[PDB]
Amino acid sequence: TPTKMATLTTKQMWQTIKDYFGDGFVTGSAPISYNVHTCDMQLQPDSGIHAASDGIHYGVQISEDSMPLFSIMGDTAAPPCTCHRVDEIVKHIDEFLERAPEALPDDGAITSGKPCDTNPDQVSLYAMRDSLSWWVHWGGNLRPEHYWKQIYIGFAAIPDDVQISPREFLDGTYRYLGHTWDDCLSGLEEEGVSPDEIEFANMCMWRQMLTQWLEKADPELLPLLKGKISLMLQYRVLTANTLGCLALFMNATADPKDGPIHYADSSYEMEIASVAQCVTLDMAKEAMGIEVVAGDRAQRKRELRWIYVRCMQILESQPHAHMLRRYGSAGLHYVPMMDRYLERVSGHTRFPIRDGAARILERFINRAELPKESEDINPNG
Amino acid sequence: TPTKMATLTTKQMWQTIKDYFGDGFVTGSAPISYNVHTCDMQLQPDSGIHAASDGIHYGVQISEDSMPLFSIMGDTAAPPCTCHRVDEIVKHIDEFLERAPEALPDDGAITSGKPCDTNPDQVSLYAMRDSLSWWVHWGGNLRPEHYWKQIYIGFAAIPDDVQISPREFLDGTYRYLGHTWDDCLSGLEEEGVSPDEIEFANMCMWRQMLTQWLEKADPELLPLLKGKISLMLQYRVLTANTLGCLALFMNATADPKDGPIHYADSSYEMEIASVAQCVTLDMAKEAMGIEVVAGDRAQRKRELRWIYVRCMQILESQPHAHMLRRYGSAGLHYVPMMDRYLERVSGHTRFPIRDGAARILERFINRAELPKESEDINPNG
Ligand SMILES: [Zn+2]
Ligand SMILES: [Zn+2]
Repeated sequence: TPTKMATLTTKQMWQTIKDYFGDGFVTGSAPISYNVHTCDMQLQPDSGIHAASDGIHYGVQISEDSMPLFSIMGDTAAPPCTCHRVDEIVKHIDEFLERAPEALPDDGAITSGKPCDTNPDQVSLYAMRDSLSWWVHWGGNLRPEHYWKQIYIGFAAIPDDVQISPREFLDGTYRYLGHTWDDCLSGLEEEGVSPDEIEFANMCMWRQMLTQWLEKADPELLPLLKGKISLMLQYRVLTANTLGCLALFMNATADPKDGPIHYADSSYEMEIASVAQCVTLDMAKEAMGIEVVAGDRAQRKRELRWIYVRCMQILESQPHAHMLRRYGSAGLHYVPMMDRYLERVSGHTRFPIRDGAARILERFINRAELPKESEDINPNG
Repeated sequence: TPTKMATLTTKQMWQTIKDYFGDGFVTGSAPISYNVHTCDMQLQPDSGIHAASDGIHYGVQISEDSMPLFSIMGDTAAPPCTCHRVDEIVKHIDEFLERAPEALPDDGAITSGKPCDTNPDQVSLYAMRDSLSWWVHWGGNLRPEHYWKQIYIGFAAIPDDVQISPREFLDGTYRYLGHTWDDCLSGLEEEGVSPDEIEFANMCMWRQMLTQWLEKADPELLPLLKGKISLMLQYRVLTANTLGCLALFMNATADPKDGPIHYADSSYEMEIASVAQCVTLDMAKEAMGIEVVAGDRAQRKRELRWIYVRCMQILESQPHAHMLRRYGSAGLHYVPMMDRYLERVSGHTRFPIRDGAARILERFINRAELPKESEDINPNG
């Protein structure tokens, strides 16, 4: 077989994830392909009678009717549905990709929103601090056999704080703390993640990189989504890649006796949990007081709480409630505790990485592949 | 049987809870009678292999070794043990009670620490807001069949914000939102709580009222406890009455098929969970930045985290992990969300009770038994 090495174009990448994910519940939605329709979720009254094994005992349980007790919360409202317009968004993106540039002017710029940041590897180190912090609040440990799943979280987090081109992400030009993306894929193989699970997580990452890049490369896209609230939420969940991170978290945390994690068999519960965590994050950040948001911000908040309570209740009865309830609601404890968000409250500064944290993070840095400008990161590690 | 109506003296109350609780793990400790020795707890390494039914999946899971990732957390340190001095504390209290006054000068004064508070029934209303807020974050609902268990939480919370004499608490002179203590006991009977469970919760409340009153009535007591850290913690857990509140929460939340909640059969897990919640509260309040604390506050914090992680790990394997893990760690999400603590951050003000919260709280007020000065509380309810 002749050795071909051409990096796919963004158009070909888009086509590839279209073919892999297929359509969601709307025809022509690929690759925006969720099967759960958030707008149709129903909330059932709680009878108060629960078995010890009931899923309500996992995660954080805050009933809808109790939310008025908390001033930072309140009442809920069903969101308007524009989800059936998804085919129009995909058609628009197909057209844009016929003449899209492979590079943007600000590629490589820091976008963390914290003026202290001047080195992109230092930003990656902070993102790695955050990635282990999320992993822990989801229920995970720091054992060495999950090293590369944690690196995956880092790759999922850094595109928000550093502008990365999908091409450079794919072809090894971009490195996260010295790691190429292929290093993560190869590492997941060394850890024993099945090839099918790796490729699902891989395609989710492709989709994240593409959708986040389109938001910056195509000036028509965000205006097109901003006015379609329910659709913007679908899109934001893809740019957050909570689904890909969840798949690998489940692989690390699931009962060994249980079979491998297949999205084909568990898409419903995984999608519900991925949406719940995104909504919880936005809930918690707003409540604490730290543009994609459109229209009346007060109404958008009532919609998030509507979605949150229904996502969480549905997760009560799902086969993996024992992981997905906590994944869905973890923002309620990780946002108040994590430096990432406390730094923003404190005038968007940077907390020092003390020696204990630095020693934890040291092994995640491939110092041999860093640029000379970054050889001195994590010095106390 | 001749009708006798004399209110017990504080000495007789003390004797009664001594006879009821008996000794803890130290001889002569009654009624400071915990059987678990916090100082002896051991932390086991996590193998990372867990069944779906493992208790680690309940509550919030933050491993000890991950805590350095969070600037507001850090490392841990084992506390020094003075628990075997408990007999000296009880002996001292026995002597003080031989000539103790039945009334203190500031009895009836507001002690909430929020200058806005001028009416003790309004303070009780705010405490009721908080009581339902704690109940919800523990996992409970607002269903009417748990009304009087929630009133119990209110009685457990108000002694911190209003100075109450044990005599007036007992004999019906003190009313919480128009409810006497006997009204709560009778209400718990109407709700179907077994007599033995009610009397356990009752004795826990007696013990809370006595121990909190002794701290103010006996100027020698706090100096005696302050220097015995591990003992002060035992005492503070009794003044918080997390054990009594837990017993009734479990009654409301437990599997119906399971038997009644008997402290005689479940004291170990209940004590561990009661300690964990108190330690979590203090952890979370300090981390957020809101005197019993003695010596080097930095060291005391390392001790709290030591106790927290060991309490939580032990709860993984207990029969009621499916309730007690969340009870133990709930402070990690209820402290950031509850008005009680947000008010203190905001210059110890009072957030308005909006119409939604007021409508929730209305049924907990017995307006027929309020003093005329308080007839206008919760007007929007
Ligand atoms: Zn919709
Ligand atoms: Zn001890």
